[PDB]
Amino acid sequence: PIVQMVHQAISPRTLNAWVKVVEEKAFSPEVIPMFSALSEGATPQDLNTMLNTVGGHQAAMQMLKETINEEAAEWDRLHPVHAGPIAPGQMREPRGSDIAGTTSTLQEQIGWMTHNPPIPVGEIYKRWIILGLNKIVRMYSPTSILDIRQGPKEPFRDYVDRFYKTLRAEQASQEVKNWMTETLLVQNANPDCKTILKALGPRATLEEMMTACQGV
Amino acid sequence: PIVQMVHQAISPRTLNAWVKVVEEKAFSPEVIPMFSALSEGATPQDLNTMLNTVGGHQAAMQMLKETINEEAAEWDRLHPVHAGPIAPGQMREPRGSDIAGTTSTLQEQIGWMTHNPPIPVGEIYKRWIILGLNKIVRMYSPTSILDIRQGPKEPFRDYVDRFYKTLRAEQASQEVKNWMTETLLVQNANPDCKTILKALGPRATLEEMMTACQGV
Amino acid sequence: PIVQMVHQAISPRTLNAWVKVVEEKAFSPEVIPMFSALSEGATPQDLNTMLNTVGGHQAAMQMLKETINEEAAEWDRLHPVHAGPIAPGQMREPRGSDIAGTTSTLQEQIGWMTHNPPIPVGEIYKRWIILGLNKIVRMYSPTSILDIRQGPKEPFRDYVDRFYKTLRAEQASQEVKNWMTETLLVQNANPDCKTILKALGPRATLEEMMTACQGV
Amino acid sequence: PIVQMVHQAISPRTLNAWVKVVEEKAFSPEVIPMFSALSEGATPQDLNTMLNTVGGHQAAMQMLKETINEEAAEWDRLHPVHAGPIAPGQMREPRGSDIAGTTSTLQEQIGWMTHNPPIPVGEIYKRWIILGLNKIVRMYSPTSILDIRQGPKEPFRDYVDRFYKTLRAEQASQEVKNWMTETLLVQNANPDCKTILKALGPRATLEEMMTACQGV
Amino acid sequence: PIVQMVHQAISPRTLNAWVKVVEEKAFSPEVIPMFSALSEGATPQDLNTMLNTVGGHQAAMQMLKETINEEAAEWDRLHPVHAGPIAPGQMREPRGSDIAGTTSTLQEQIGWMTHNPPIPVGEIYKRWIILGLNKIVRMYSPTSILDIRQGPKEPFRDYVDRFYKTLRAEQASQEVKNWMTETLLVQNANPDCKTILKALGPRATLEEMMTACQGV
Amino acid sequence: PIVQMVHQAISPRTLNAWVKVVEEKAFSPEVIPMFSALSEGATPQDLNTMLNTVGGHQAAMQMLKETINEEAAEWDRLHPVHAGPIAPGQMREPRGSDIAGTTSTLQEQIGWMTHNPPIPVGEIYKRWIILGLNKIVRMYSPTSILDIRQGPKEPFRDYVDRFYKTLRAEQASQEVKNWMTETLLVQNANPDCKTILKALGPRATLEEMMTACQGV
Repeated sequence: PIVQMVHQAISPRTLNAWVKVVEEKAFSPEVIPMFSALSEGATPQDLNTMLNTVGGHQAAMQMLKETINEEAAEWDRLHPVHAGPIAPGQMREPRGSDIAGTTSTLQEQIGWMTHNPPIPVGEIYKRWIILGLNKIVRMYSPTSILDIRQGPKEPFRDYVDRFYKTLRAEQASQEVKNWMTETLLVQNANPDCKTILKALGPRATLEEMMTACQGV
Repeated sequence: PIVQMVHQAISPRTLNAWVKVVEEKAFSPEVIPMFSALSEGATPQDLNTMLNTVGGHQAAMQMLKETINEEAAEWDRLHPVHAGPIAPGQMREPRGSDIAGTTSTLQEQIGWMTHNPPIPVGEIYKRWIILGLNKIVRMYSPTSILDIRQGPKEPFRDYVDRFYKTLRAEQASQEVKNWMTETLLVQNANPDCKTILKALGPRATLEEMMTACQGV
Repeated sequence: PIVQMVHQAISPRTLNAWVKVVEEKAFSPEVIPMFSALSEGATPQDLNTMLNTVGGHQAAMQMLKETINEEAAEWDRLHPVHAGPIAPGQMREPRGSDIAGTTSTLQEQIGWMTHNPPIPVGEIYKRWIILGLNKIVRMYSPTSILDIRQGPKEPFRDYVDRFYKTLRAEQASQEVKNWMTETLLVQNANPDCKTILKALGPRATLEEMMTACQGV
Repeated sequence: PIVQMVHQAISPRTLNAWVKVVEEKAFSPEVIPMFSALSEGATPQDLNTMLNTVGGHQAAMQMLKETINEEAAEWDRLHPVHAGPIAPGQMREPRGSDIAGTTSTLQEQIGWMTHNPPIPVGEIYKRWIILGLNKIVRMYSPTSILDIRQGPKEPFRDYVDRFYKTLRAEQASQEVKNWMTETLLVQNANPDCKTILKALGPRATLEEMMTACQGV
Repeated sequence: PIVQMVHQAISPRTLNAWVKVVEEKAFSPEVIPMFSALSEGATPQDLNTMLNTVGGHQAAMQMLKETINEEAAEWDRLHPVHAGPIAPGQMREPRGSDIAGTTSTLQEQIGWMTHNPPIPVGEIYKRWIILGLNKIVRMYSPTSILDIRQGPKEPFRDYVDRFYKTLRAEQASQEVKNWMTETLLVQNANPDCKTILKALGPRATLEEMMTACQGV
Repeated sequence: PIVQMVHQAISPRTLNAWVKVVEEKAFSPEVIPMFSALSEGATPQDLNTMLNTVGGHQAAMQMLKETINEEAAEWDRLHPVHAGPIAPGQMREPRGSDIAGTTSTLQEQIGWMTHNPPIPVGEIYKRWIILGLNKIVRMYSPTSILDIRQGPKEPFRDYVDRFYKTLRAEQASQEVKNWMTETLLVQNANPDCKTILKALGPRATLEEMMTACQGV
């Protein structure tokens, strides 16, 4: 990785942490913030190490590769590399494959990340990887938020847990997700608790809603 | 985080510690001092990492988000950002969303935390998060301090353990909590030990009270 | 903590070590030297973190708080804070609550600990905490040193183990404890071994005593 | 290893990580990216330590030695060492055996890796080792990609997992591997899902293919 | 401890290592080299921490205290402290109790250990502690080297293992121990192997002796 | 140890690693490369710590001591220490016992290892120790390479694993070992696979041999 800026190899306990999360949690939504945290300051080499050390889930990993390739192609379309001898004082322009670590060396990565102004190829590539992981997570979610409905004897807290767990894995903007919160959560509550929530009125907070249906 | 002041990514063993505490203890009161200790010097990015890596308890986590949003809105009301080009020597004013790490970069956070005088957005955001966790803890407590009563054969030490465990999760100021100590603890003691505590008089220390009812 | 002098957050493995000791050993006497070792160089914030992260034993923890409050009050009586504007070059006088970390910031603590001459508020507060833990340990000891008597078939080494274990938890000065060693250990030995120890004479070392009763 | 450039002995937790991976996973394909990650910045001494600390799999390890010897011989053929006294300011040319760490000292390795321009003998040797590990991995794979066929009731995601797992261990260029993807994956799908994939057309992405056969 | 020379608190994993060794191995001879290794560079405070964190074995620990007190008294007899005001540039002379960490501060220890020429109170105290541990080890050994005799069907390697294990815990100089090796090992061998060892002659090495009795 | 060159105590996790390897693997051949890796940069004190912390295998450990003593004696014969006052600017010549850490201090070791030109007593002593461990390993091997013969139904890969495992523990030069490879491996193969290997011809690589007998 790179520490604040000096270069350092990815740590054995970072590597083990990532392998373990994937083995135990598959692509549960919290896997993505864990990936991002484990890869703070990471070069594209480090990111590839993390992705390559995953054993199994090879369908997912190959979908990830496809997403990265799509983003790399769009990068090249927006940022064409010009043919010409690079002058002594300078470094070259990164291609999609350079951002993904496939056609760049560590030194070239290091060069872009530390050169002023910074070309932050690790952060750009991590974005692409996260875009791919989001697709995988939505793939691994069996359920739609529209199907999260409160059970007849289900405590409201348990329903809310299921609701927001599902909502986390939905492909939707924050605007769409806000609409799902403000719409579906109350609509799909069970008859007894729903009646109580309506009497609170339409601008009550989640704390107040959860406390309201605690007795029932 | 930031070490005393140089920037450092949140550690794999810090991240694992937090995930584990939440899995094993849910929102027992001691979870909050653990959160605070694990997040010493933390940037808002680090704090969000910690909150985002929690799997399950999604009702709680969404209540936390609501509390943060309320505090962010109050920040903006008190501290309005002015429209204008930021001069070269300066950095901009943080909004609520900048404190919460949602609209700021690590570099902007770092800039505020290290610039003189310091704008300590990590410490401000940690406060908001703790305010949210307090609500969650009180939610997760099933019991009121008013219902902690000594059992007929319960050793006094066991009663005191239950009393202060419950008291820790109460929403009350230190003044209200002092009143609960000075009032309820003796009043809700069992008949035999209560008689003994009254004969000690009204300004005896907890050590003396606990020793007094050791034989009984 | 503070390393020799640069400031550093309390470590995840220090925090975990303390939590684990308390869970597994309660307030066995060796818990106190472990606390002291884990808190080397600690600021009052670090000490409070350690105390606050203990789950359960809330009667003990509240007794600890009482002892700290007593020591804080005595500090204020001996060292009154004077009302007045602190000049630019200086820092203010710590109150009892500043030593306990309740009314001070980390920076103020850091200021006192590093300023020349040093006001070592971490070491002062750790003393108060240890005074409180001693009371707890004596509370958790069921037994008095006067009741440690050698069994009819108990190997002398086993008796000596029980004797010094109990003696460790006694509230007594070193003079009182010396008297208990020189008096009770031989007096409460079993008839056969006691006869043998008297024939050694009255100034023989523990090694010699233990070897003398090895055959018997 | 070497940290960015200061020399450091290979760490106990790096060493243990490597031993453990090999014990648990044998030569599953992900073992190679793990080896590469654990050996970032490694000198030939470190690489030999890692290879020598593997217990069992001695047939594999001896095949690895053969591959290294072949690459060393080709190095010497391309880069002949010249007989002559090395002048004071300079260091000597590495032979195949110097790259493999067998006839060089740590200081000589260090000298080549840090001297300007760098002779990166650790990176060159790691390449040779990886070439050997690839042969071992292909040896340990029982199956050919041509024999990965979807079962009559096998969910498509499970078939894709088996397909890319097998493909990872194949000796084939990226061009050959692309042909296997674009050819075999669809051809060896089961009758029901194959019909559905053809109706998508011939330039649909893996995400779309996997979603298409989710119901079936 | 002190690192080469900057001061550092004793580490949580050092502390845990020591506690664990004692719990699991009691005072097996290898406990002493482990103690010495864990305490490299240790101040008397660190050494006391290690000794104080041992739970149980209180008879042993009290014998250790007696040995330390004896060595402290002999120190004072050889090195009397002179009464007088210590001049500004200087530090004072350590007493026995200062070496044992009982009447000195960390700063005083640090002062002696780092001042030129060094007064190495940590190394001196560690010696005294090891002297005490040796007595404990010999106490915990049930057996004398004179009673280690080869069994009728015991492989010679097993006899030699028992012999040197016992010999390690003996109180004897290297001269006495050499005599026990050169004398007892062959004399206490079983009839068949003893005959074979005599035919080797009297200056054969242990390797040769052990190989000689491998078939028998 | 010594880090590249600053002195550092041997780490708790290094110490634990060594103890564990010996407990679990005894003197399997891979124990020696592990010892060497764990002792990178080690002073003779560190090496002795490692050897002394081994519990059990005391016959082996005493054989190790004999080998070290033999090498020390040969050192003294080749390098006689001269009697005379060492001048201020200089340090003295190491004896055999100084290399083994028995008659030298850490400072003297440090002095030799860091003085220019370096007298690398840690590396010299580690050599002697490895010579001793080799003897132990050959002692612990029950089997001769001449007795490794392929079973009638044993897969060739399993035979090759046994062959090279045994070969690793043989006392033989690389020339003798090459002869054993080129001679015994094919000669001791089972009738069916042997016939197939001869038809490959006499200069085929191990990969090709192992693949040839995969079907059979």
